[PDB]
Amino acid sequence: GAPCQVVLQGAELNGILQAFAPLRTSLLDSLLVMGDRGILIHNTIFGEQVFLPLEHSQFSRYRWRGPTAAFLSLVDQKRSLLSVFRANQYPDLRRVELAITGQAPFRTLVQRIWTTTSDGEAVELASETLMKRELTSFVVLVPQGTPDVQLRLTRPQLTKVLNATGADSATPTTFELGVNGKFSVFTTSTCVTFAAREEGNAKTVYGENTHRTFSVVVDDCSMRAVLRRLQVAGGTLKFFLTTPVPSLCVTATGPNAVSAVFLLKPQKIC
Amino acid sequence: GPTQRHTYYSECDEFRFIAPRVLDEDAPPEKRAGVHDGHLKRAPKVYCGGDERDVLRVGSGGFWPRRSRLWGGVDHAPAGFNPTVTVFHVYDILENVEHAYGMRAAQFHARFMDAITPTGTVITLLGLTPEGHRVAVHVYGTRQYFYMNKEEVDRHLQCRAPRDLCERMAAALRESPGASFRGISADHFEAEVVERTDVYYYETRPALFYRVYVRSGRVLSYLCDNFCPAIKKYEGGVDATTRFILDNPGFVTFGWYRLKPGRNNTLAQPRAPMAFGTSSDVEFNCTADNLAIEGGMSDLPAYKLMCFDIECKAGGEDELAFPVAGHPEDLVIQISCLLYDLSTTALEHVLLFSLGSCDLPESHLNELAARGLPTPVVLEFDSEFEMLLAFMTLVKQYGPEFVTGYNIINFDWPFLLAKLTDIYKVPLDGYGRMNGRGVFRVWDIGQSHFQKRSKIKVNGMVNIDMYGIITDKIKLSSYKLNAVAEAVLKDKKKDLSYRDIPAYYATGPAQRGVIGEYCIQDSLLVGQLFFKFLPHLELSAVARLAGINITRTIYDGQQIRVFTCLLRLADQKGFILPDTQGRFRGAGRHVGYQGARVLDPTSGFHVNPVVVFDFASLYPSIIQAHNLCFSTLSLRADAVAHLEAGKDYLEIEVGGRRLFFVKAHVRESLLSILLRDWLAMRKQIRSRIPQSSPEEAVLLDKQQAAIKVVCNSVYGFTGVQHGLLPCLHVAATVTTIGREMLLATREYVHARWAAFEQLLADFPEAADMRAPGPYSMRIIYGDTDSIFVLCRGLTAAGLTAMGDKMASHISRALFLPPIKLECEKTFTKLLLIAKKKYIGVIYGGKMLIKGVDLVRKNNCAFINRTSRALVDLLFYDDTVSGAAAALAERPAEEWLARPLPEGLQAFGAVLVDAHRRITDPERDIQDFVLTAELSRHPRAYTNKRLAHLTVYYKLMARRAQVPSIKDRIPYVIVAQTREVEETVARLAALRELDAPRKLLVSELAEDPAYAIAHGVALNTDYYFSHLLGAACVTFKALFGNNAKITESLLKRFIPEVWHPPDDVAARLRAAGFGAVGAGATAEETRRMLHRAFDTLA
DNA sequence: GAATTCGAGCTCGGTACCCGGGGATC
DNA sequence: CACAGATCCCCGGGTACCGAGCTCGAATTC
Ligand SMILES: [Mg+2]
Ligand SMILES: [Mg+2]
Repeated sequence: GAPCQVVLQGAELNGILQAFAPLRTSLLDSLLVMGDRGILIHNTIFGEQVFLPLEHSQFSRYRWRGPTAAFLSLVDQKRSLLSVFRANQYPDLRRVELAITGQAPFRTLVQRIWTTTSDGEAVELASETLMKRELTSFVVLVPQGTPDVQLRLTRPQLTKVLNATGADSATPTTFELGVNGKFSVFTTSTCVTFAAREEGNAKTVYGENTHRTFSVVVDDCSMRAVLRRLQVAGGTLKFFLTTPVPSLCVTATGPNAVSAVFLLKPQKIC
Repeated sequence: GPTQRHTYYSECDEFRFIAPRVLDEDAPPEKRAGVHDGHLKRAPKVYCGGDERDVLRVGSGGFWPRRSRLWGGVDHAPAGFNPTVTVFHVYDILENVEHAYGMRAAQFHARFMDAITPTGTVITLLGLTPEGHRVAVHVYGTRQYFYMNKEEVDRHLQCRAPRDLCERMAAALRESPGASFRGISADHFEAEVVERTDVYYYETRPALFYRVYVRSGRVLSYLCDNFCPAIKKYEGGVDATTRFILDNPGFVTFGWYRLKPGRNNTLAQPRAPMAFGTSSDVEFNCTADNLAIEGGMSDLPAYKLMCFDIECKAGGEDELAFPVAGHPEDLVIQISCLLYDLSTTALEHVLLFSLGSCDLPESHLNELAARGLPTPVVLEFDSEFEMLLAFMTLVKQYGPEFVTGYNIINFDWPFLLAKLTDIYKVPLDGYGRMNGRGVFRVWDIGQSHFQKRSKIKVNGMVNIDMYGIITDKIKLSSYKLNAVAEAVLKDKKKDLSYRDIPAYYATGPAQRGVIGEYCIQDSLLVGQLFFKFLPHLELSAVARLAGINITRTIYDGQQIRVFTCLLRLADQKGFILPDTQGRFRGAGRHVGYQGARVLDPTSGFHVNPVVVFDFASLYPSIIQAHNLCFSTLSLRADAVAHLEAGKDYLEIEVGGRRLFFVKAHVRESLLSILLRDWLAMRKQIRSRIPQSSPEEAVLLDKQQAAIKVVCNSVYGFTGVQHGLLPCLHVAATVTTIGREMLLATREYVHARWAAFEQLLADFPEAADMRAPGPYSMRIIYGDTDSIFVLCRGLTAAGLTAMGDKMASHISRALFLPPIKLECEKTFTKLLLIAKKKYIGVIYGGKMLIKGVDLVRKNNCAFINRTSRALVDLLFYDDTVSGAAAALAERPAEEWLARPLPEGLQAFGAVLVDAHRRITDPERDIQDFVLTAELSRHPRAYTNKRLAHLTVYYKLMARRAQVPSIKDRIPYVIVAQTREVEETVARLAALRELDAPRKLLVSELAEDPAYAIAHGVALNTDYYFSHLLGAACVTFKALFGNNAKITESLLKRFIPEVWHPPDDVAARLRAAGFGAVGAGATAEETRRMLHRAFDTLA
């Protein structure tokens, strides 16, 4: 095998077939950051930052040796290393291997696809093998730390919450969890509330560290656009309040595991 | 006084004083800017040293040399000056009209007055006796004439005698819409019935024609334009000079001559000095029977060359505006004027005309003395008129037979003549070799989509602009005199930009001396280029051969050379050439007929030997071999019915037309005789080269080269739609036979030598030549007159020799005797890129690059240098040539999916190196100067969105130096910043009212000088994308000629970077995040990465 | 209705043609 | 008022589909 290799056959390849399906074409043009922990798939949709982790756990064989290596997903500015996992682009596929060979700064990935031939082993699409050399300089900036509070929604709950905020600079949209645990979002026109329940009706949300109140507000409006452009089926909201620019990450719990990180206005707390 | 008036200033006492106000030493700071401009009542003065003189004074003493005898009606020769003239060189021929009433007092003999009695054309042979005396011989009996079909004019005009035709033409010249020909009789023509044949269409019969014998070309031009416009006049486009040359056998327009005793003992008779028509020492009048060609002498008699160069200053508010000759305040400040001897090539005088005091630097004067050059003579003037009058007085008194300079037809002479006509109103008609009424004109291309070039015609004065010469002989992106000096002479001169000339001019005499230093250096370099290329010798060789004077050789195109030679031959044979452009005289990519066809190349990288069989002089050999001409053609099969199918005539379908050309034993082609006679003549000369002196070897090289370029244009002369004697049947036949010849050669090679046994059977030495692999001899390319034969399984070592035996075999087998296939080259490697594009390495020889934009003038030095580095890797690095050859083992699309072969690592390295040399902020901007020719007047362009037109109109908007038509306009592609975006936006707003985004490359074009003076950044995107584009254009032959695969694979070499943008980078740094790139240190980046993922988990 | 389909409607490059123009090649 | 020819690739600028996405908008409906 390759010095660095990542294999997926079924019962781990079907798992990624669930992960990638809704994501659609956006994240085709991405950054894959591969290391010993897995592949982090970073993109920016409408400016706002998006990451899709796919951990070493989640493959049929993960072997990483070397520094971390970042490949621009697009090969030759037309084809993607991540279109192999588009919902139905290669029907009947069976295996995908990521082979990363070469020396620490200059490695190349080669992505080999295979199909289950009708009653057969492989059709290996040498007409669809992709070969990418790595970036050799990259600085990607990644969410840090644990959240200052986080709030699990089902899908309808989150579709409501997103549908409340406004996608234009004129409205700024505010998220506030006040005392007794009634978590709310609103603007000059819309408002929505839910009741927060701990972990350790249809208008309630389960979360951790709700006792940490907050009241944050959001500008530079892309958030509904993005969490629909990603097709998020409900997910956790998680708020990082500590920062000189506090951050909101909507992490899906869904068949995907995508996450979109947004920034907010500087907020006084404590 | 003189018989004919002298219209050059011999006296002046009042003139228009224009002079910069900064010159007046004592003046206050207020009265220093501007220009004194008013009329002054004194004679023009010239100051040399402490001395002073009237400009127009020809007493003894003078600040410049003189070769004149007369000066405004005073004979300034030593007493008894009466040199005997036998032999004289002739460098130019003028044709003037003289009248017997104008020359009553001139005391000519009766012969000459008879030749001019109302009127007559006098052919003035301008020359030099071997003692150096200037001389004019006036030849008197020549007449111009044309033919009309006798029956045609008889039935159209009811002409019962030749006297009736003469009367009728005289009548029609009386009754012209203007009064241009008043008092013109029927004794001004002389009709005679001759039997001649039209030159076309071999069935054509000899008919009776009137030949008319008019006395002036003005009268001829009128008659041929307006007299019986239905009737076909035959040669009324012919000069009196060409009748003088052709009607006297042996006469030349450029050569030595003799005064004979003539028939009935009539000798040439010298003019009295007052009857002189030219600024010449001695002056004869004769008839052609008094002249003999005087072979035996071949070398020039010490004509003088004047290499000159003006320097101009911009008055007005902006003196950083380029000078404009129309502005009285924008004035010529200096003129360097170098006087060489053309026989010994020795710089004799260095003159610097200066407006204001000028003290040449001592380093400059010491350099001139070190090189043995003459000491400069700085002439100082108070006003511009004094300077320009003094320069024009030099040009008249010295009277250089040749003048030269760099770009003197586009800038210098137009500026001087604009000043002398617009501003000072000096008549320039007598400032040439004639004392008056002479042409002193300059034609720019201007609005003429016909003209290829700007012309200058001074009578008796051969202007050879070295700008045109170097544009013909050397391929440069830029033809600036500094660039040309770097490229041709290896002399790195120092330039003086015009923007510096105001400041220098205002300091005082020393800095004007510095301006004079650059003006003299420019003239000295141009003299060096002139005596390197020796344009006069090859232009005179073509002039001798063509039968035209050297000025027409320089200026009036290719067509008149072939036409005159054809006219001589045709007249000898009893033909006459019809005027049909004379009727045309008031006249996406059109093509008259079908051209050559290029064989579909077997593109790719061929690392086997490739023999190149090419035809020696293909088209002219076809014209000779097949006897093509006007007079052998026959569109009708009726014409040849009395002749045999072969053995008397070829018949061929040329445009779906089924033409017939009779063979040389039925009628020998006139174009064939011209080409054959010249190719025999040239073989004679080229054989005499090796066993003659170096000095005569230089002339003979010029003479044979003249023959070469004269026998290349015969084909195209026939294919000039609306030319002087077109025949698209002959032109299309030549090309049809060429296409058939090329294909026939291919089929022969493929049928004969398909197997090695046949080759060995024809050529035994092939056995010593069999390389290891399997044999094949296949044709991978051919352009018009060559085939490339990929000889797999043979060694390149002995292959041009056997290829010569092969080519001889094919020529014997297939083609007729003047046709000659031959083998000259053998590529050991060849990259066939496209139909006219290839790079090869000749066996034991150079690298040959053909049309791949290494050899095109348009690209920048950066991209061309990188491209040649890559080409040298492909051809010379055995590693890369091995990997490039192994690249053809697979279809190209499998290299997208596979690593490239190993040896190509170096090929990538060049690219990545260029990728980092291009983003360097300290990038030499001259390496990024694209260039493009302004081929038309910019109002003649359909598509006025080119980069060089954007730069053109920017230059005009800034009052910079606007380029001339046919100049190269250099430009750079600037970086598309905020400011450039709005500049283009509001120039669009302003331009369309006169009468997020990516901007076009035409809108990012900028002038490089402007881009330097201002701190404008270059478009690294454009320049790198075009670096990769030129690489992909050339190396797509390696990847199966697929430019989309080639581009992908070439872009893969480039190291790709990804950071989030600067603004968010700063804002996250404020949010505490930090660099994990290479930018500070690798070790710190590693540590930050370790804590950044440990931070993540 | 709430998801939910592919249905219908936008736009947004992509690729390709077409043309003039530069500037080679014979 | 002056005038070799034609062929050919390639690039810049222009247009015109047109499939791919790509969300909205509203019949058919778990
Ligand atoms: Mg000059
Ligand atoms: Mg100059």
